[PDB]
Amino acid sequence: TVRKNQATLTADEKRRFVAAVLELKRSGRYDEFVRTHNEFIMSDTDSGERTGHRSPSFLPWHRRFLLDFEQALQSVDSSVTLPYWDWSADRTVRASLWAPDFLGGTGRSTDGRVMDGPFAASTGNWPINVRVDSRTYLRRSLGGSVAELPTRAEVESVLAISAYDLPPYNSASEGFRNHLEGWRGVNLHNRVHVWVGGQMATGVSPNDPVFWLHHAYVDKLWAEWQRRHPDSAYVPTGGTPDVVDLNETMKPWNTVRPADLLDHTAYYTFDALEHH
Amino acid sequence: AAPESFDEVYKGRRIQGRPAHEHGGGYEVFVDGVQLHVMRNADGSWISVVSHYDPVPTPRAAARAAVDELQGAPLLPFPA
Ligand SMILES: [Cu+2]
Ligand SMILES: [Cu+2]
Ligand SMILES: [Cu+2]
Ligand SMILES: [Cu+2]
Repeated sequence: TVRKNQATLTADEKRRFVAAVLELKRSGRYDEFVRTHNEFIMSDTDSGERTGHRSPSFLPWHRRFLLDFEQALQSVDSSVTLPYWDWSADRTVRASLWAPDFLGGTGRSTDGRVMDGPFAASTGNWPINVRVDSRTYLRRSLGGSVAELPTRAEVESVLAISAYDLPPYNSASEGFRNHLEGWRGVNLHNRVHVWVGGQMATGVSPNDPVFWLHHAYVDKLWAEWQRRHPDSAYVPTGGTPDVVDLNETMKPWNTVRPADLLDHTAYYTFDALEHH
Repeated sequence: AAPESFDEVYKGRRIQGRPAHEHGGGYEVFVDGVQLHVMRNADGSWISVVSHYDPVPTPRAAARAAVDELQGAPLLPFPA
């Protein structure tokens, strides 16, 4: 399974990815990923139990969540893998990601409604069901709520941080995980959510298919951090209240630990990953 | 200490806040009587589920960001 930069997909690969995503939606399987995600967004807290977000297990949790989704896509078309969006490189509304043959573009100015591409509400193929804002169409405002996506220099400054995470293991932490997540510092992953806008700015962000491509690139940046820091590893490593330690199992699966997810190559490789 | 309560009409929507599937949960916000899930971050900023990735300083600011997000639309209640 090779996860490819979205910018590099062939037209056949874009077609097959879109068709597989639309079939998971039609069959009812897609929306349960959205619902699981929002339940962890609302439950992960800085002063209580935290698993999917604002915590060291943000990275392995999303790695397993994306693997579950990729496996669902491969049950519809075994050739499909999750592409990744390098938003430090493909940083304008003109990127091919946002063309009508892939994810469609930004929302129109009055209501945020996406008007083109396969996920536009007018197609009848992308109802927004699991939602908090009651409107039922995909919305985006690319660049509307924050001026710029992160740059490669900003990504490199976060990749240089040697500690994986640090006490208190939450949104106040220094260290790599929280700078990648974006609650402190120049802000990588959270700012991308804000830049897309629409459902991507909410706890039901997996309503936009770009969610998966954003997280596939966040996941690639974890793999890049590990190659840069082969001497550094997941923390904490035992007996931490409310935080998933290295060898502790993680909800909702309960049958997998961060330790089982550190090495992505057990599951997929990237088109390119520079080596250490 | 919890933030103070508030009650105003913001952009034609009634927003209310008060000290009190999702977390437990020390402050409640409502938009036209529908409860909006909100959360406080360790640095004292706030977010809501409809503007989750963009911290703002106060629960009233989170309620106002939700009204801005909704563009007039009703809020749906959250599970539980
Ligand atoms: Cu998430
Ligand atoms: Cu995310
Ligand atoms: Cu070396
Ligand atoms: Cu809650």
